Amino acid sequence: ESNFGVDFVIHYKVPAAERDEAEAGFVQLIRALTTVGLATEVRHGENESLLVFVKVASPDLFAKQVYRARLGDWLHGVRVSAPHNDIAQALQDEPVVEAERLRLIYLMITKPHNEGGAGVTPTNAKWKHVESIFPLHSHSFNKEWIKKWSSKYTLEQTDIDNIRDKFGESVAFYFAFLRSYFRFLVIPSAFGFGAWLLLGQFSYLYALLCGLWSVVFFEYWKKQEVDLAVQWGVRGVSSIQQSRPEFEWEHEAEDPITGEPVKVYPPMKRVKTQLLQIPFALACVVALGALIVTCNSLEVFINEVYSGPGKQYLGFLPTIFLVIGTPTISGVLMGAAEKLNAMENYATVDAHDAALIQKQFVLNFMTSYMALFFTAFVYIPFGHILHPFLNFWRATAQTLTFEFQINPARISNQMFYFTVTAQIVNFATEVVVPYIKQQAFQKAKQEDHEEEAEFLQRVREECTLEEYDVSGDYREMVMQFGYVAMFSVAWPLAACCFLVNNWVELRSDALKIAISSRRPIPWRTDSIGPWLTALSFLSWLGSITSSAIVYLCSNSPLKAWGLLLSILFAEHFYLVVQLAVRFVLSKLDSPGLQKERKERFQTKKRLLQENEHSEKITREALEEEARQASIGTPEEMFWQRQRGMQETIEIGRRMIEQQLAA
Amino acid sequence: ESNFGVDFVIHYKVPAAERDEAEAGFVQLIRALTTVGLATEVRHGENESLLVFVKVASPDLFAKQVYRARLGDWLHGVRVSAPHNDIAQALQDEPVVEAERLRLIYLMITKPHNEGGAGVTPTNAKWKHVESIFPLHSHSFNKEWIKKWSSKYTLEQTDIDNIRDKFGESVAFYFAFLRSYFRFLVIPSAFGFGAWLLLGQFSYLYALLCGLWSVVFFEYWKKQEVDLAVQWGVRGVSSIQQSRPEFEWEHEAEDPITGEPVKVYPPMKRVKTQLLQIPFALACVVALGALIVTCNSLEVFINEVYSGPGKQYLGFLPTIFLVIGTPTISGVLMGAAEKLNAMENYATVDAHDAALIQKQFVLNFMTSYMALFFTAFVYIPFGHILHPFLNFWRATAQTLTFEFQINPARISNQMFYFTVTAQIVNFATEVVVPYIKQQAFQKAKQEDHEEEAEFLQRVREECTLEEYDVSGDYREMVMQFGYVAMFSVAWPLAACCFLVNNWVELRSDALKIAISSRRPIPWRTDSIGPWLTALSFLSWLGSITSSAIVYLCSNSPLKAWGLLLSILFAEHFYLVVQLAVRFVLSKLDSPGLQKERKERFQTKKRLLQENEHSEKITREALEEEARQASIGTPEEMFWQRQRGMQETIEIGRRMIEQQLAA
Ligand SMILES: [Ca+2]
Ligand SMILES: [Ca+2]
Ligand SMILES: [Ca+2]
Ligand SMILES: [Ca+2]
Repeated sequence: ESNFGVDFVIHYKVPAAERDEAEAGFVQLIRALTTVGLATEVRHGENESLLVFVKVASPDLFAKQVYRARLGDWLHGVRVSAPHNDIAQALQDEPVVEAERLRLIYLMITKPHNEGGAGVTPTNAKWKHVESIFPLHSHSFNKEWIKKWSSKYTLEQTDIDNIRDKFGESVAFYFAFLRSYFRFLVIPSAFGFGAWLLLGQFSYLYALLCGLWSVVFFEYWKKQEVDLAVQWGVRGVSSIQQSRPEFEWEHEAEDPITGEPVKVYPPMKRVKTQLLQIPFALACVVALGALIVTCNSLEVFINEVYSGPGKQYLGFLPTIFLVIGTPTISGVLMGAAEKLNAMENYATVDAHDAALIQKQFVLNFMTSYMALFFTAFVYIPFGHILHPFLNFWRATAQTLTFEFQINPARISNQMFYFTVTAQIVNFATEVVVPYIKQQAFQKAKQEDHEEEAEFLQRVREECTLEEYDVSGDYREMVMQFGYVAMFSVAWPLAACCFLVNNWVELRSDALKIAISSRRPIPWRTDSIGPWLTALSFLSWLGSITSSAIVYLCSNSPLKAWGLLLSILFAEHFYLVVQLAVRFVLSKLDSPGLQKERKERFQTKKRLLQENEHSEKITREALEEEARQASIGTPEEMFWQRQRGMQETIEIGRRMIEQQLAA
Repeated sequence: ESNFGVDFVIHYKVPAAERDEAEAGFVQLIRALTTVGLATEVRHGENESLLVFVKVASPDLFAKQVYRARLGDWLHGVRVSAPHNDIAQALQDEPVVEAERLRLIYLMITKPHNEGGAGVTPTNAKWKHVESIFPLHSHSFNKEWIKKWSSKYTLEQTDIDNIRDKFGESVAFYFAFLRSYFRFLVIPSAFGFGAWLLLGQFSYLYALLCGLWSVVFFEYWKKQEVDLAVQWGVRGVSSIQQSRPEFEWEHEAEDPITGEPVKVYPPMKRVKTQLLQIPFALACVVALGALIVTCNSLEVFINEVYSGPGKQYLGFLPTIFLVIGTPTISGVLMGAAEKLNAMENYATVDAHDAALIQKQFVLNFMTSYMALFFTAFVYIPFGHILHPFLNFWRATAQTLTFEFQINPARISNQMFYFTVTAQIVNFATEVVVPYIKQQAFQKAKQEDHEEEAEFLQRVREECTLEEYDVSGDYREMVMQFGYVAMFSVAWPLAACCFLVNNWVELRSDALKIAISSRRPIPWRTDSIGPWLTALSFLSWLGSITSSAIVYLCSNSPLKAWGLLLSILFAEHFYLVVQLAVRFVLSKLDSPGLQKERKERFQTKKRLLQENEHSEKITREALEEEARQASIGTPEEMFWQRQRGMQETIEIGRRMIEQQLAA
């Protein structure tokens, strides 16, 4: 239940074929790891692996790296005040949290020789036998965290701060976003329950309220996010960039900002592959569109038209079949997007991650909302263009076995099906399936001087677990917010159902980092990043889509000017409430920015405190008339008219007398 | 043609009734002015006035104030580097420009005793006899500037920098905005000429092009504006606030940011009068609306219907009468807005100016565009609601003297009339009328030891001139941009005509500061301020209004869905080109921000430069096992397994041998 002081573990898989080359790479690697000053020790692993364990040897060397990294943060404006010296007073002023500690150790093992560490990064360099580097878990803290999170009804800020301290700013920002999104989701849950009973099906007022809620949630999250970035000391990390190791470059250009000159990739090749990404997206659009029109037409055919052979559940099967088939096609599309993003060089890790989020968001947008879009904007207004598909299915079924009545309430059943079906299969695939797969591997598996067998056992089991990426849970929550933003007017209870899911999701991902995945390398982030852009786009499209859906599915016939007027009125109401909420949150005066600028002014004011009259006037005028006497003349005689101030007083008084006389 | 070294002039009008009280105020004032260290001298003026002239006595005291003010700028992040000391090396590094010199002198005469100067501000304090404080002109530089600006075809950057150096950042920002607006107005001038001959009347493509041009001009001006704010060293002055002297307060609260505590006004009274401002605006709306429907209905009646008694020019007179009557009603409305803004306390001068710009922009918006709005959106689509006004005018004219045929080409004549009529009456009222009024006063008017009569003559004539406010010329140019943004599709040549006007306006205001007004007190500004907000709002409304006008006045009948679709398509095209232009200007990498962050990093890197391995690992592990030997035990024995790195090397090699054997 306790680690042995291991800061980091390196796997170093050794293949049997490339044996002695891996031996040479291993000894060169451990020479690099003793060069950087980390105490290292080698242990056996499964499948010809040498799990090496690295910790800080000298706490003075570790505090030296701490001071250097804090200085590098302060040079780029991240830290408000400079660390003074390694007199141990720096650690006494601001203590090193475990997230910062493991981040600086990973920077010592990862950064190249110019920065101050060894480069062991496997993909670019000769260290191909290095499989992965990871920090261990603390099972006592893990059990205490999962018990305290399952016991609590809501989560305090100190739980998010503990998640920060032990897991990094990215995981902390995710759990803070989930907490704030749950506590803001409690509002349209209640109003959707109060608009499903009291108000009619497809109410306009719920659409306008959902637009208002989406705006105020997005802007309040942005304000809370910059407040948290002030509080954790991580504000401004988006400006400093981290170079990517997998970057390949042609030549090297001059230093733009700093002193050292950087490498460059000619961007025309990047624009070439970035225009290559577009036919892939169009092919995904037409493939998913053909699949969804095939499945939806077959579902409509066997449900409404073909009520002969085959029962009702035979009719209900293929849409459920599509929903279960959706993870695999989503997985191969995400793998294709990842390979295409790895195909293009991005010099910074931030631009690489942003392009990856953009591709994954486009793909998950299509595979999440294409069915509801083809239901709302195709099947309801003009389902006569899909009517020859019904004749095609009739003609195939007539040879196989030897009037449409389109209803506007099918979108409600489809939205309810997507909601409960997606959350059930998501909870199944998220936590249940990997846990029972780990139990199956434990049953499949069922020296070291008998002190560490229980420890090296859990280390070898932690080796096999995949690394936890927070982008997936961000993508799940952003897709859920898109559901609430643009399709909750179909099923007004769905937000309420999402509310319940969010509560267990706030524990479920808290379990998934706990026992189902290894500890992620703790990175620092300013914000959630591109998910702000995706969230704002989902809100803006949510207003238009909600009002277009409420007008069309409201249902002498539908007139075009009603649809256009409702869309324009909702979009302008969205812009108006956006300006109003931005104005109020501009006036609300969050405390962290205030305390930041106050402490900065106190620092510069300490630097400030680090740093008769008519006698002086008559003295400098005396030097002026002395310079006149040394040698133009009218201005000097003009200023020598009235040198003394009392002379000006009495001359002004007699001037007032002269103006009195005239 | 040369000043006598006078930094500033104070008028100090003395009324005959309040004589000795003004004498006591005068002597107390000159005691304050010799307390601050300024050499002062009193001269006669007209109408019982004592024009006092103040200059720097000690250049060391002046450089002391220079260093203190530069330090106060650097403490709030305005200056990138601190001024080191008054060793005269500060002036040798960065010289004091004349704008900064006169600004610091005006701060010495204006700021209260806590700041470091005397308070002589007339409105709040007992210094009611003080009329106005102003700096003098330099007639040689003024003549050289007006000759070089009339001779040039375009203006270089160095002319704007000379205007900066001698006149302050506000006047510099205005002339830079006018230059950039002229050089961007040359584009839709040419495209409007090429859309008036080639394309038809009311073309859609010109409306979309005008929207695109308005977006790219606004965003390019914002980028050029932050570049100029970097270059002049005035970036960030919008953050530091200047307290208003006319502020009246109830009590004093704590310090939010700084060390010294500030005074406060209870904001509920401010919200009370800010809700009072709204019935005034509604009354202005209904008054201007009744006036414009009366004038427009009478014009339509005497032109189209009443073609009997009275000629055609009798018919054309009342619209011209309204255009000439528009300055007086605009003047009384601006005076009412100024009195209402003076009624409300604003603690900072910036918030006071912003509220004043907001009120003046609303009023000038109504009195500028109400006629064109009632032409486009009332007279064209349904002019039958104004048809009983025609019967009312017929019934009055039938008793006075003892079928409508609405044409869509009246808006073109009205736009041409507004363009050429407004620019002609604007050039008349701007430069011609005050110059001939000054000539009339010179003919009406037609001691000091006969050295300064020509100088004190020009000083007494400069006393009578009104102070130059840049808000008026900002308002004129923003109204012109609004004309181009939302009504240029009516008359596509108008932008071209505006282009010609802008050229002479770039000299005309350059004459108006020259001979028709006194020198303004040089203030520093970060940006043009609220005119950015008014400009962006005018652009956004310009897209909608241009497309609605092109659809309605295009002209079986007008269908509502066509109007709504055209409005929605143009507004979405506006948002799309807004995102695209913001993306390109985010990628364009302006040089000034780069050089700023580079020089800041070089400063902090100079502060940075102000500030074996396995032996250390084995030494700290030796201390660790010594701490073990002094006295838990499994981790210590684990790390004492393989202390030496070469031991780990050979143990790893035999581990590879063991994995080879199994
Ligand atoms: Ca789940
Ligand atoms: Ca998740
Ligand atoms: Ca003019
Ligand atoms: Ca002007």
